[PDB]
Amino acid sequence: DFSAAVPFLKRPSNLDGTLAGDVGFDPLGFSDVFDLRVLREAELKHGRFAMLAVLGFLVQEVYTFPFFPKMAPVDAHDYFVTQGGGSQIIFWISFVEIFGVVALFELIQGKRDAGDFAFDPLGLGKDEATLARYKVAEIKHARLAMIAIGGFIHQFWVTKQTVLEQLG
Amino acid sequence: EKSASVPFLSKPEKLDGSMAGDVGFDPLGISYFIDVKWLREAELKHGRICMLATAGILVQEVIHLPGPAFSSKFALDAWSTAPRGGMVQILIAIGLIEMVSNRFAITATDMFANPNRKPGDLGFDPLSLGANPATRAKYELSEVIHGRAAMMGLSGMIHQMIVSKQPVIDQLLNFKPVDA
Amino acid sequence: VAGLTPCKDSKDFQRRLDGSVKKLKTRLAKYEKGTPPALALEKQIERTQARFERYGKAGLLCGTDGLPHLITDGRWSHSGEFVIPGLFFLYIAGWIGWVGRSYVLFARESDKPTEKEIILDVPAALSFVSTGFIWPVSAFKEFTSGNLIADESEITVSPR
Amino acid sequence: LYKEGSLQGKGVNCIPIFKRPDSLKGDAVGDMGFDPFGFSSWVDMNYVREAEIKHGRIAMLAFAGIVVEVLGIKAPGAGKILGSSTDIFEIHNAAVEKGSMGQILLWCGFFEMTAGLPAMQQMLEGSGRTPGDFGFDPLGLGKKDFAQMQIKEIQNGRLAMLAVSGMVHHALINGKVQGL
Amino acid sequence: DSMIVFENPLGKCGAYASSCHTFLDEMGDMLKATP
Amino acid sequence: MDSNFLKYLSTAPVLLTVWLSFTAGLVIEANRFFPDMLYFPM
Ligand code: CLA
Ligand SMILES: CC1=C(C#C/C(C)=C/C=C/C(C)=C/C=C/C=C(C)/C=C/C=C(\C)C#CC2=C(C)C[C@@H](O)CC2(C)C)C(C)(C)C[C@H](O)C1
Ligand SMILES: CC1=C(C#C/C(C)=C/C=C/C(C)=C/C=C/C=C(C)/C=C/C=C(C)/C=C/C2=C(C)CCCC2(C)C)C(C)(C)C[C@H](O)C1
Ligand SMILES: CCCCCCCCCCCCO[C@H]1O[C@H](CO)[C@@H](O[C@H]2O[C@H](CO)[C@@H](O)[C@H](O)[C@H]2O)[C@H](O)[C@H]1O
Repeated sequence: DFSAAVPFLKRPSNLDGTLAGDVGFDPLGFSDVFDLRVLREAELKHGRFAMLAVLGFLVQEVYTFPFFPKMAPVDAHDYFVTQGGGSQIIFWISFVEIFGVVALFELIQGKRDAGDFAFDPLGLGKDEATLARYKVAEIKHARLAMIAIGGFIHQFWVTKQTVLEQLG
Repeated sequence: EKSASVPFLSKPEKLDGSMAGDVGFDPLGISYFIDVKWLREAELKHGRICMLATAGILVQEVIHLPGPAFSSKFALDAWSTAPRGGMVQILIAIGLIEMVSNRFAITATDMFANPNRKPGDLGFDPLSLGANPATRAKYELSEVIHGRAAMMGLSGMIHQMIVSKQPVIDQLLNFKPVDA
Repeated sequence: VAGLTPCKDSKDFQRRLDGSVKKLKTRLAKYEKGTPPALALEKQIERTQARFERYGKAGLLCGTDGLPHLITDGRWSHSGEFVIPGLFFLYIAGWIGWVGRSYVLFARESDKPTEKEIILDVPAALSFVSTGFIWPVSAFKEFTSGNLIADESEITVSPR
Repeated sequence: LYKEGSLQGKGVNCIPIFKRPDSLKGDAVGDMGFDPFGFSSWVDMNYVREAEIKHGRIAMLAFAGIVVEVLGIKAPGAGKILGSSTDIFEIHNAAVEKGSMGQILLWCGFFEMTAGLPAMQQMLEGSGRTPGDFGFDPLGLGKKDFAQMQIKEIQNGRLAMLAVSGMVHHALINGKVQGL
Repeated sequence: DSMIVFENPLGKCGAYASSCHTFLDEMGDMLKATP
Repeated sequence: MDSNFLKYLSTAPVLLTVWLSFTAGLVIEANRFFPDMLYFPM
C-alpha cells in the first residue's frame, strides 16, 4: 500500500482515504500516534483562520474602516495591541474556544465529526453530492490559504510592502 | 440527540425540556452534577433580583425619595450616599425574607425536602395572577426570559457605569468613547 | 488612652514614618526618574505613607516604642482589634468544621466510605460547603435533637 | 392563488438561476419560487409573510411621501412650521424637531401594540388569519377579486421597497431621490 | 418639604442631531469620520 | 471529559492543592487591594 500522493511512501495506516483531501500524505506519522480526528479538527481550525486572514489582509489593504487609522495589515496588529481592540478580538475568540473545548471532547467521544460545527446559515450544503464536493474544496482552500498567509506576512516583512502594492 | 441552541454539542441529558426557557443550552454540563431544581431556583432568584436592579438603576436616576442622602443620579454613588443604617436594615430584612419565604429550608440539603416545593415557587402570588392554567406557561417563560435579559442588562449597566462614571441614561445621552 | 497614647499624635510614630520614608528615598536617589525601580520605590513610599495615615486615623494606641498596641480586653472602643476579627474567624471556622462533619457522615453512609474520603464526591462536597452558611443554628439544632453528642455507652474507651 | 402555476404556486420560478426550494410549497401568496438561502425551512412562514406585507405597505406609503416632498407639494401651513426644504433628510430632521415625527411614532406604535401584535400572536397561534389582514376595506375594492388584489399588493409593495431604498441612497449620493 | 424629587433626564438632548452628543451621534460621527 | 480523569481530579491531593491555591489567591488579592489591615475598621 503506497500513498497516492507519494508513490514511494507507504500509505499511512490510519489514513484510509475516507476524510476529504486525504491523498495519503503523512510522512512523519503524526496520525500513527495522535488521533486523526483531533488532527483534522486542528487542520480545519488552522485553515479557516488562515483563509479569513488572507481575506482580511486583502480587504484591509483596499479598505479600512473610517474610524480606524489607515495602516498595513501587519502593523495593525501592534497598533491594536495597545489600542485595546486586539484584546477584545482575543477575548471573544477565547469565549468561542471555551465551547470549542467541549466540542473537542465530544469529538474524542465520537459524537461529532472533526471540523463539523453544524454551521450552514445559508443552507448551501443541503445535498450530499455538493456537500462532499464542498468539503474537498474546503480542505483544499484551507491548505492553500495556510500557505498563502505565511507567504503574505513574510513577503511584507521582507519588502515592507503590501501584497497588492508588491504585485506591480 | 443534539442541542437546539448549540447544534454541534449534544443535548444536555438532565435538561428534558420540561422547564420553561429550555433550549438545551448547557455546554459546560452543570446540570449533570448540580440538581436542575436548585439551578432553576438560583436562576429565577438571580433574574428577579436583576429585574429589580435594572428597574431601580433606571428609575432612581429620574425620581428620588426626598433628601440629600437619597439625591444621587449615579447609582454607584447612591450605594454610598444612602443612609448606611437603612442599607443594613435592608440587608437584615432580605435575610428574614429569605428565611420565611423558604420556610427555614435554605440549604442545599433541605431546600426541596418537601415534594410540594417546586423550583422557584416561594408561594408569592399576592394577586393570584398565576392561577390560570392557560396563561401560566406563558407567564413562566416570560419570567425566565425577563430574568435572563435583566441579568445581562444589569451586568452591562454596572460595568458601563464603572467605565463612564455617569448614569446609564446620562451616558447614552452624553456618550464619550473610552480613552484610557 | 487606656495606658498609652493615641498613635495619631505620637512623636515615636511620626519618627518611624520619617525613618521608613527616608530609607525609601535614599534607595530611590540612585535610580533614574521614570525607570521601573523609581516607580516601584515611589509606590512603596506612597503605600508606607497611606498605611501610617490610616493607622493614625484608625484610633490605634501606640506605646513609647512608636508601634500600635492592641487592647484585647473586651472594651467596645477597641472591638475591631480582636473581637470583630475573631467573630469573623469563628464564623469561617465553624463553617469549615460543620461542612466537614456533614461530609464525614455522608461518606459514612456510602458503599465505600474510604473511597469517598480519598476520592471525593465533589458535588456533595460543594452541597455541604453551601450548607455551611447557617452552621450556628444548624449545629445547635443537631445538639438539641441529640444527633451531635454521642452517648457514653456508645463510644469506645480503653480499660482503666 | 391567482393564476396558480403561472404567476404563483408550485412549479413557479421567477429566477430559474436558483432552484425553487422544496420548502416553498406554493401555498403562500407571492410564492414565486425565490428562496436561494432556504430560510423557509426554519422560519415561521406566517410571521415572515406578515413582515413582508408590513414592509411593503410602509415602503409604498414612503414612496408616495418622498415623491410628494421632492415635488414640493405641502399641506396648508406645513411650510411655515417645518420649512420649504425639499430634501427628505432635512424634512425628517425638521419634523422630528417640531414634534410631528414623534406623534406619528406614538400613534404608529399604539396601532402596532393594539392591532398588529395581537393579530400576529393569534395568527401564529393558529387563528387562521390571512397574513396582513386587518379587515381594512372600507371602500370594498377587494370584494371582487381578493386573491388578485393580494398578489398585486405583495408585488407592488416589493417594488416599492426596492424603489424607496434606491431613492434614499440616490438622495445620499447626488442629493436627488431620482439619482438620474 | 419632604417630597419625591422628579429630575428630568432628557433635559435638552435629542437622540440625533442635537446639542447633546448621544450614542447614536457617536456612531454617526464614527461612520462619517475622516482619518 | 473522561469520568476517570474527573475522578483523578477529585482525588484528595489534587483537591487540597486546588482549594488551598484558591484560598491563597483569595488572601493575596484581599491584601493586594486592601493592604496593611491590622484591624477591622470601626
Ligand atoms: C489570621 C488569623 C488566624 C489564623 C491564621 C488562625 C489559625 C488557626 N486557628 Mg484561629 N483564631 C483567630 C485567628 C486566626 N486563627 C482569632 C482572631 C481567634 C479569636 C476568636 C481565633 C480563635 C481560634 C480558636 C478558638 C481555635 C482556633 C484554631 C485555629 C487553628 C485551626 C483552625 C481549624 O482547624 O479550623 C477548621 C475548623 C474546625 C476544625 C472546626 C472545629 C474548630 C473551630 C475553631 C470551632 C469553631 C466553632 C466553635 C463553636 C467555637 C467554640 C470556641 C470556644 C470553645 C472558645 C488554626 C491554626 C483552633 C485550634 O487551634 O485548635 C487546636 C481553635 O480551636 N482559632
Ligand atoms: C410577580 C408578581 C408581581 C410582580 C411583579 C413585578 C414587580 C415585576 C417586575 C418586573 C420587572 C421590573 C422587570 C424588569 C425587566 C428588565 C429588563 C428585562 C431589563 C433589560 C435591560 C437590558 C437588556 C439592557 C440594557 C442596556 C444596557 C445594559 C446598556 C445600555 O447602554 C442600554 C440598555 C439600558 C438597553 C406582582 C407584584 C404584580 C404580584 C403578582 O401576583 C406576582
Ligand atoms: C510574528 C507575528 C505575527 C505573526 C504571524 C503569523 C500569522 C505568522 C505566520 C506564519 C506562517 C503561516 C508561516 C507559514 C509557512 C508555511 C510554509 C513554509 C509552507 C510550506 C509548504 C510547502 C513547502 C508545501 C509543499 C507541497 C507539499 C508538501 C505537497 C504538495 C507539493 C508541494 C508544493 C511540494 C504578526 C503578523 C501578528 C505580527 C506580530 O509582530 C507577531
Ligand atoms: C421601633 C422600636 C423597635 C425596637 C427595636 C430596635 C432594635 C435595634 C435598633 C438599633 C438602633 C437603630 O439603628 C440606627 O443607627 C444608625 C446609626 O448610624 C442611625 O443613623 C442615623 O439615625 C438618625 C436618623 O434616623 C440620625 O439622627 C443619626 O444622626 C444617624 O446616625 C439610624 O437611625 C439607625 O440605622
